[PDB]
Amino acid sequence: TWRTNFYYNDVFTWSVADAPGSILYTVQHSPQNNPFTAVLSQMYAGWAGGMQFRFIVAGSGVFGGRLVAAVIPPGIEIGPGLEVRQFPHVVIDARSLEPVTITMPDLRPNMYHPTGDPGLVPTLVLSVYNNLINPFGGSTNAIQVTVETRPSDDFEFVMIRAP
Amino acid sequence: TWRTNFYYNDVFTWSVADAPGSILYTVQHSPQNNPFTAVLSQMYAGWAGGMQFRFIVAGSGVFGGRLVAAVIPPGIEIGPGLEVRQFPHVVIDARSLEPVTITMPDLRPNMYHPTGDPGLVPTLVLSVYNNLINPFGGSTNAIQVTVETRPSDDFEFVMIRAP
Repeated sequence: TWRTNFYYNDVFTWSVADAPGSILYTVQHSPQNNPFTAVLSQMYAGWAGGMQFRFIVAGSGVFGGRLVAAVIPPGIEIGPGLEVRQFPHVVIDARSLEPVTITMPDLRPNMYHPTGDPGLVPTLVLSVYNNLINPFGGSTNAIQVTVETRPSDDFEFVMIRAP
Repeated sequence: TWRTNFYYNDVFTWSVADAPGSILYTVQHSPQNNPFTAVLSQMYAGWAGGMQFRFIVAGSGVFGGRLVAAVIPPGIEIGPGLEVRQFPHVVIDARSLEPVTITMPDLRPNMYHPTGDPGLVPTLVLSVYNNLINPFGGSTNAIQVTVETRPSDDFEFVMIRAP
């Protein structure tokens, strides 16, 4: 189905100008981060469970540099000097050919979350850990990173919404 | 589920001024006529099957008059002198206490219909057959008719839509 495949959600740019600690991508955990859960969330009041995010770095396994994708607990705001490796995180190397996937989990497995006004949910943040390096000639000094998502196996919608 | 219950879709007015042959309500057969199929139709390319429409006339079983609800084949346009009883139809009496339900069926059970640009689909039309009569004093000369829908048992969505 749609819930077993990853689907394109977004894209962001990573350039040699983005210094360590810069945040290049951020998103609150929500059904709006997948195009199918975004549709279905309009007919349910509640949801629960994780969402997987898969990043493909278009650096032809050649560029140097690294991002850290980290899951930030609710009501912690993240700055640019902010350490994130204390949070559940995965490292994304510019030279990797393969996709790197991170699970944004449900941090409150105790209570269904609203599909409406979200309350207190985790945030996914992607920050520069090592500077992007274009070895040798540019003039390509920026690359793109695609973001695709799929609901985790524990993702669910509940409570039909009164229309 | 949502597909077993009728849900409010719309409302229309019937007044003593509406003469026989007036059209008081009309709608193309479509998933947009139920609030749940309207949501789900955004993630599918195709659909098929019938939709039930239930009308409750708010005439306290007292007003005189009748409407005919008729299903009009595609590409027949209906005027106000237009006979409809040759089409599948049900009669709605102003004096009825109970709801009156009509099935708008899939007239092309041979081919899934698009949820997008609809092509050629039947139309539900409600026309005055006998004038609404307020016996005795008004000053209520108009009543409302609520419209509720539910997918028929053969209703289906197919072909996940490329987002």
